[PDB]
Amino acid sequence: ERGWFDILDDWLKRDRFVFVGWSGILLFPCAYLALGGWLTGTTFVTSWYTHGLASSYLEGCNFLTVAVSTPANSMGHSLLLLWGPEAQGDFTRWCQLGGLWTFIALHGAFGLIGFMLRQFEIARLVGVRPYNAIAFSAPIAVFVSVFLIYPLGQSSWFFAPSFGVAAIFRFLLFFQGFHNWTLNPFHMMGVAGVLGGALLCAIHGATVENTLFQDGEGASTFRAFNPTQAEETYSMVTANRFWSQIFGIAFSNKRWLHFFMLFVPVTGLWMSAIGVVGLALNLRSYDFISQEIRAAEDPEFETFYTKNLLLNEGIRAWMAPQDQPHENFVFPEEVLPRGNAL
Amino acid sequence: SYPIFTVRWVAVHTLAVPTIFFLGAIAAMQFIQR
Amino acid sequence: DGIREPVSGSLLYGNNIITAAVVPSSNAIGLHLYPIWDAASLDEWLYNGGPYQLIIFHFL
Amino acid sequence: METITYVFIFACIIALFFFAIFFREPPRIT
Amino acid sequence: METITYVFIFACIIALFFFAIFFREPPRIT
Amino acid sequence: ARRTWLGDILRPLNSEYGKVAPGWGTTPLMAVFMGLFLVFLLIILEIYNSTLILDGVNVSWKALG
Amino acid sequence: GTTGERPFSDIITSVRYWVIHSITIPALFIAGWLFVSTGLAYDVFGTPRPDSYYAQEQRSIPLVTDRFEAKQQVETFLEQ
Amino acid sequence: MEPNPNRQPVELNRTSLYLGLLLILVLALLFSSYFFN
Amino acid sequence: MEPNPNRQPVELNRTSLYLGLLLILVLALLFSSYFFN
Amino acid sequence: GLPWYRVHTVLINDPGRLIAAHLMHTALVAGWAGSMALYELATFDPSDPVLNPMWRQGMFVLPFMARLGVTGSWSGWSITGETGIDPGFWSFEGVALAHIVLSGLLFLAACWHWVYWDLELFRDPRTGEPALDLPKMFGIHLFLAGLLCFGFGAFHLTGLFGPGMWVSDPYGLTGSVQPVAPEWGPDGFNPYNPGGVVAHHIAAGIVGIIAGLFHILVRPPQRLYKALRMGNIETVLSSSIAAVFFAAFVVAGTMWYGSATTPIELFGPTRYQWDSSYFQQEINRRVQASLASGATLEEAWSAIPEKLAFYDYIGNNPAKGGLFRTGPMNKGDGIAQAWKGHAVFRNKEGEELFVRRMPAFFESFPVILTDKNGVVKADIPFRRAESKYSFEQQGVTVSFYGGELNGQTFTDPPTVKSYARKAIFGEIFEFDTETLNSDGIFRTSPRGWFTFAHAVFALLFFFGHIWHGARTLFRDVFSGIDPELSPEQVEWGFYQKVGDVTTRR
Amino acid sequence: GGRIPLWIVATVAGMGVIVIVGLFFYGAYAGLGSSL
Amino acid sequence: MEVNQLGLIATALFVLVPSVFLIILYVQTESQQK
Amino acid sequence: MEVNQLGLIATALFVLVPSVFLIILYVQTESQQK
Amino acid sequence: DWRVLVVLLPVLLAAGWAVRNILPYAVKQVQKLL
Amino acid sequence: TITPSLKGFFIGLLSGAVVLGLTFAVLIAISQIDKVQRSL
Ligand code: CLA
Ligand code: CLA
Ligand code: CLA
Ligand SMILES: CC1=C(/C=C/C(C)=C/C=C/C(C)=C/C=C/C=C(C)/C=C/C=C(C)/C=C/C2=C(C)C[C@@H](O)CC2(C)C)C(C)(C)CCC1
Ligand SMILES: CC1=C(/C=C/C(C)=C/C=C/C(C)=C/C=C/C=C(C)/C=C/C=C(C)/C=C/C2=C(C)CCCC2(C)C)C(C)(C)CCC1
Ligand SMILES: CC1=C(/C=C/C(C)=C/C=C/C(C)=C/C=C/C=C(C)/C=C/C=C(C)/C=C/C2=C(C)CCCC2(C)C)C(C)(C)CCC1
Ligand SMILES: CCCCCCCCCCCCO[C@@H]1O[C@H](CO)[C@@H](O[C@H]2O[C@H](CO)[C@@H](O)[C@H](O)[C@H]2O)[C@H](O)[C@H]1O
Ligand SMILES: CCCCCCCS[C@@H]1O[C@H](CO)[C@@H](O)[C@H](O)[C@H]1O
Ligand SMILES: CCCCCCCS[C@@H]1O[C@H](CO)[C@@H](O)[C@H](O)[C@H]1O
Ligand SMILES: CCCCCCCS[C@@H]1O[C@H](CO)[C@@H](O)[C@H](O)[C@H]1O
Ligand SMILES: [Ca+2]
Ligand SMILES: [Ca+2]
Ligand SMILES: [Fe+2]
Ligand SMILES: [Mg+2]
Repeated sequence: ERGWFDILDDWLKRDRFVFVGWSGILLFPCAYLALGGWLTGTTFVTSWYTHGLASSYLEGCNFLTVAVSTPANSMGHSLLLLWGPEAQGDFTRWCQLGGLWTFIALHGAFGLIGFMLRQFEIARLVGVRPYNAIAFSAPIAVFVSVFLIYPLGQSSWFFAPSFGVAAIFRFLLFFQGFHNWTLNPFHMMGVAGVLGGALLCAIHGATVENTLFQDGEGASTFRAFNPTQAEETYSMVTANRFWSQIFGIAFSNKRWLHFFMLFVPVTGLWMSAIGVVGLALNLRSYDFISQEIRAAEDPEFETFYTKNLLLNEGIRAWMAPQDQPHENFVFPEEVLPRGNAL
Repeated sequence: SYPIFTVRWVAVHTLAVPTIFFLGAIAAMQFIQR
Repeated sequence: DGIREPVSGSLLYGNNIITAAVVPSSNAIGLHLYPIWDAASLDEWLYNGGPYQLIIFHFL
Repeated sequence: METITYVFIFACIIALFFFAIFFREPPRIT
Repeated sequence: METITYVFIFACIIALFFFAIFFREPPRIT
Repeated sequence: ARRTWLGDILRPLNSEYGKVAPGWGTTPLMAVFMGLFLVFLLIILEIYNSTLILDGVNVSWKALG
Repeated sequence: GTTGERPFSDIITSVRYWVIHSITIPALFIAGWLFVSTGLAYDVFGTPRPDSYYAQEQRSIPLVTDRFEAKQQVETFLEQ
Repeated sequence: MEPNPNRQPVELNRTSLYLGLLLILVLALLFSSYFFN
Repeated sequence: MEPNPNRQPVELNRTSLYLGLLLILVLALLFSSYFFN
Repeated sequence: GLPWYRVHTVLINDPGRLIAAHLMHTALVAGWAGSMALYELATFDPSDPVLNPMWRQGMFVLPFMARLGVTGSWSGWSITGETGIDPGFWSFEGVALAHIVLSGLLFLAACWHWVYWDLELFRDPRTGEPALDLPKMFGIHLFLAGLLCFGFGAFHLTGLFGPGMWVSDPYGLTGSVQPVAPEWGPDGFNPYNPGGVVAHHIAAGIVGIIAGLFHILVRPPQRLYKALRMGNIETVLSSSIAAVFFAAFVVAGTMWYGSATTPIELFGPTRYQWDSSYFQQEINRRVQASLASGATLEEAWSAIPEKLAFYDYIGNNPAKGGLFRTGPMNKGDGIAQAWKGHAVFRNKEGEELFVRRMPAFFESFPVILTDKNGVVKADIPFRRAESKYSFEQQGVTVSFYGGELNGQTFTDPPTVKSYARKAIFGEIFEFDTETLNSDGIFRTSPRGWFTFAHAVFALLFFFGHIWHGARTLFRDVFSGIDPELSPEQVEWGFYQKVGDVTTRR
Repeated sequence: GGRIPLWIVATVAGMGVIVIVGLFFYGAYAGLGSSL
Repeated sequence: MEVNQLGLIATALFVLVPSVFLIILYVQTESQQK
Repeated sequence: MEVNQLGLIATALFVLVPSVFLIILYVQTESQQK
Repeated sequence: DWRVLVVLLPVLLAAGWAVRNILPYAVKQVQKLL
Repeated sequence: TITPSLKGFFIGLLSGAVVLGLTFAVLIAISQIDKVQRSL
């Protein structure tokens, strides 16, 4: 009937400036700690003992080069809990060991669960279908595959992305040199979904804004709209004829159009996630075997595919000693691959 | 007429209070020399 | 790259859809305009990456 | 064989463009 | 691969027998 | 609909569609078991992860065999 | 409509808001300043001071190599 | 366009489907050995 | 036998045919290089 | 009509045809298992479990039969290399045959349930509408699952009435099917203790029997029945999909890290055994003990089993493959024939030098040789004009101990360099590259392919869970929102509690 | 209360942002992180 | 056995192309108004 | 080029099987009573 | 540690000052909720 | 016996229970003090 659970439900679902909900009990602490952990680490915390890197404002980094970096490779996939066997409750040591990385990754994962639960919860209270939550499954698939599954397949959390601007750029280039990730058709489908999604965003926004009905006298046309109005604010019929004559095809069904705007980027991100799950195992699209057989036997045969592998080989040889310090690589000058002069 | 301490008030200060503290810390850092 | 090191771009010359390309005109040409009628032959025009210039200028 | 296959798929896509444009379902106002 | 092909075609034929008999158009007097 | 010998035997097992116990019923007992199960999963995870390390429990191939 | 809280424009244009926050905002800023200027931030988080990344003679990075005695390993690296 | 009056529906009944699939599958069973050679 | 009342007709309109064939053909144009390897 | 992606929704209100479709799916899966086993038996070479075991040959279902005690063929061989064994009916072939016959019987049952869909059993006796009492069905099925789980553990895994399970030594040298007693202490939760697998099935089975009886006898609380929509079969689909992606992540994890249920003689070694030089350490331990016992270097290395050396080779590392490098590992480096022996490199001063091994991350890797302290002493240069460490300048030689090349020394620099290039892969083997026209490029093992498919499927089933959970909880708006949706229910200020008209201010 | 005009609050707050961000850019050229 | 490498694709298309033609015609006959 | 010999049948069926599925569904939609 | 007292003191002197300019209305908002 | 990491496990378990217990005690208390008003 009207017991403490229902009284709590009442208070959680009050219409207030920031809606809370049952999902908020998970979302707000985890989102706050993931964000607070990132700001704390990038402001004050080093990566000297895990990576041999400075990574905080305190050490002199700027917004582009600060990071919360992954733990050392010797930590393996340790949860690295503050009270765990590595830090043993020592907050300072925990920071030096990379404990803020798992802190942020794990509170971040549970925060993202909380956010998608929030999307379900609010949709149910307001009475709408939960397509926004469904679309959010693509961000979740990316986060889980890149920050959790990928390192879990590799030797340790060390090879996860570190949380920082330049750290992420390094992650991209590592994936080119070691995984040839641009060659992977699951990444290519990701690119198509992202660039196609951005294309749809731009073309739909521009089409609506340029097929508006004149619903007011102002030369600035934003005021000539009322949220409660029954009428479409732009002409689907004129938009359809325009694109039919420009491009050859056009939308004619507004419901399909808006579903497609969700489908394209959501599907692209999901495809990129599958490729990263493969790369967790080094199951790369690295080579074309027929290209390698021909090129090995025929020293005059050259394609852009063989050209890019040479670039990958330079990335690996020149970045690995400093990027993988636990390996203690010493590559004498004479073994480094390089072309003429450079 | 209006309440002063609300959920909104708490949410505002969980963000605002550390932000100002951090900005003071980062400001001090601009005068550190090696 | 104008160093007499021709890069194969076409399907029939050993490429697949992922590796094939229409290859830029030679570094020896630089920014010079290289239309078909400035070449001694189509064979020359092809070696030096003539198709790329025709394509990109008409495309733009 | 692989070149034939690649060009065949491409050719089918171009044919599809032609039908999708000139033999589309006509949009009808209702 | 050739054995698979032969056995596959044979298996499709046996399946067709099953549908041709038990899922036939019923003969109907009219 | 078609009655069969086996259908008649099974009929009571598919006859209480929609039947509920009043109110919250055994929900509190259920939550206790859910909590114990969460702790169980956390235990076996942290053992496998070497975050929880127990005497006589060497998480390796090379323990024995 | 709205959700009942006082409008922010009301709050941040009122004298009482600025009586309170002309104190609390500078006080927090100064506290953060001192957290750095006293050097306390280095010791809370274990971040090396500029003279503490390397010992004078060796030029090798004190990388953690031992998962379960890593805490004692940084401590040994720090005594140098 | 004005409708073309020469159009007609097309039919293939189930028996004809079964006869045709039998013809195709048996022809394939027969000729596949010579295709593999 | 008595008719099953749960049967429903199925539909694929022409636009969906064109979208689906485009998806299939483009996926094939994309993946075929990796199948030939 | 129904769009193409909804055709199967005609089963939602038709329990008999849903059962038929489930029978057909079950027939397809059982028929896949039988056909897959037959294909593997038609291609598997059983003549060498040392250097050509099943996991070098792309075998996927063979290790699952072996894991639970099917180890022999009607043709007389066993996967541990025995000859003249009698497996009885339950050989690999008998298992395949049983799955094919099962497939056909399930197919016939599907036809019957499709035609005779209108059984009185599927009608609610009060309303005459189609109805499944899903809460009680759960109890019945959970009770049955508990009994089977318990019996699998108590009889099969123990060998009390059944064959046991595959177990092996820590280095995967002497694996076999054995009866395994349950482990009832804390080490039963060690993933590498097989006795914990036995204890799990006994204890979880008993719990399943008890919970099943609870779920047969006690109705769901009204509050839970309404909240989870227990009258809607799609709620079961949603939570079943969740449980299945959980299980799929677990089996992906235990396949990749290794456990008592993913043994290395069946699925191949793990990447972590290469990362940690697990086999190299044991090899070195054994050689040092032989030497400390007075053995010569040749005798010490000749005492190393070829199977142990073969694990210490990166071509068996499952993290060395490619997504489109298809087939068995043998298709890459070749069919392993023999260990060449342990290569010892020395410079002209006679110092022993060690080749830096390739980490799994690297498709290619330079050749660098160090002394026992890690000081660089020789390498294969790229640019030659400033080379200081070339094998020619340093007088590098290589001598072999054990294996085919035991007692031999090579001094010709191209030959020494050739062997150094193989040493970055670990121990050096001779391969037959002709039989399969092998291309020389590394492929992953069934350990890798299993992990990939199940991690990918698990992630995709997360989407299915979200989708069907959404459809369950939002069924009333699946066709759109209420056309006369009260604008006060979504604007701010009207209701104290969001979506509750009884809290109107 | 509306005693303090919002345009003054905005102007002063914005100028404060410019000052502190300006300080951070100054710090890119002096002390730690300056490369010198 | 060293069979012709085109035998597989030849047999597959020999089966698939005419079988699909018949399936198309059958299904669209069933769907016509009765 | 030494391509995989199964690439051709893989690509052919990858195209043909789903394309045929859609054509079957389209044609029987057209033949339904209008 | 004197450095911790030094950093805390301005914050504590700020929260003490804000509670002295809000206690007339915070006790009122508390009693208003009964 | 109780190893250091099992003691750590108990510390984390108790810490999480305290956080959740305090969170719900506060939310329940607040929900009881500030109930929504409903019409008859
Ligand atoms: C409320 C949401 C929430 C969630 C989901 C998490 C989740 C997590 N936290 Mg975070 N945290 C939170 C809020 C949250 N936190 C808050 C409010 C604070 C500030 C106090 C923190 C501060 C914090 C720190 C400092 C750390 C974490 C860490 C973690 C991770 C490990 C947690 C663990 O093992 O607990 C185990 C405990 C439970 C799961 C509680 C369940 C209790 C069961 C159901 C009942 C048992 C009761 C028990 C029997 C009572 C007697 C105990 C007796 C045996 C002693 C996990 C990702 C660790 C981390 O991220 O490392 C990388 C870590 O170091 N959290
Ligand atoms: C979990 C499923 C699974 C796994 C892990 C394995 C594992 C294995 N198989 Mg088996 N097999 C399976 C199911 C599986 N199989 C099934 C269902 C069949 C019937 C088709 C077979 C029939 C089979 C044969 C005939 C053979 C194998 C072989 C093997 C071995 C080599 C695998 C290989 O080269 O893959 C290569 C994998 C890939 C190239 C990845 C394909 C990725 C697809 C194409 C992506 C599609 C993307 C999609 C179109 C995009 C949609 C986008 C849209 C949503 C917008 C390996 C041990 C070989 C072996 O060595 O036997 C001894 C062998 O000859 N398998
Ligand atoms: C136990 C697993 C399971 C079951 C029984 C269902 C059942 C259902 N689904 Mg769900 N779903 C699942 C898992 C499951 N799904 C997963 C893992 C995902 C994420 C991929 C989804 C995402 C999903 C969406 C987005 C939708 C459904 C819909 C439906 C309903 C109609 C489906 C239909 O008519 O397809 C007809 C399908 C075809 C005619 C051809 C599909 C061909 C696929 C794409 C490629 C071939 C796949 C190959 C044969 C699979 C081999 C097995 C695989 C495990 C490897 C039906 C109730 C639909 C619905 O809700 O309707 C109201 C719907 O829109 N499902
Ligand atoms: C009910 C329900 C569900 C299912 C719930 C299920 C299956 C629940 C089952 C829960 C189980 C089996 C829980 C078992 C818990 C066991 C525990 C916590 C054991 C703890 C043992 C400890 C701490 C021992 C510590 C020690 C050790 C290791 C060494 C010794 O020397 C010293 C000592 C004793 C302190 C679903 C699937 C989630 C659906 C929704 C509803
Ligand atoms: C970790 C941890 C934790 C937590 C903590 C926290 C929660 C924190 C927070 C913190 C925070 C919360 C912080 C904040 C900060 C902030 C900042 C630092 C900001 C800055 C900003 C700026 C600089 C700006 C910029 C800009 C932009 C962005 C755009 C516009 C323009 C400009 C340029 C202005 C605990 C204890 C639980 C436990 C242990 C661990
Ligand atoms: C009738 C009958 C019979 C017979 C039976 C039989 C003969 C059966 C068979 C069966 C079979 C023989 C089956 C098979 C099946 C199969 C399957 C079901 C498959 C599937 C597959 C799939 C699904 C795949 C997929 C994929 C691909 C293709 C690519 C890659 C990726 C993936 C994996 C996704 C007998 C005498 C008993 C008597 C009684 C009656
Ligand atoms: C790789 C394999 C490729 C094989 C390709 C085979 C293509 C086969 C094309 C079949 C053509 C069928 O063409 C189809 O005919 C039917 C009648 O039969 C027409 O149907 C028309 O007549 C029927 C009469 O019953 C009406 O119900 C329907 O409303 C009307 O439109 C369809 O409008 C037309 O689309
Ligand atoms: C927080 C987890 C959700 C647990 C829900 C269990 C509700 S418990 C519920 O509480 C009521 C209090 O008046 C009692 O009347 C009722 O008998 C009791 O079962
Ligand atoms: C469908 C064909 C059935 C053929 C039956 C041959 C039975 S053979 C029989 O099978 C037992 C299985 O455990 C063995 O233990 C036993 O030694 C063996 O002789
Ligand atoms: C100059 C060549 C020296 C002779 C021995 C070379 C290293 S060993 C050599 O490696 C090959 C792969 O490269 C294997 O296929 C082959 O079985 C093996 O003999
Ligand atoms: Ca100085
Ligand atoms: Ca060859
Ligand atoms: Fe729109
Ligand atoms: Mg500076």
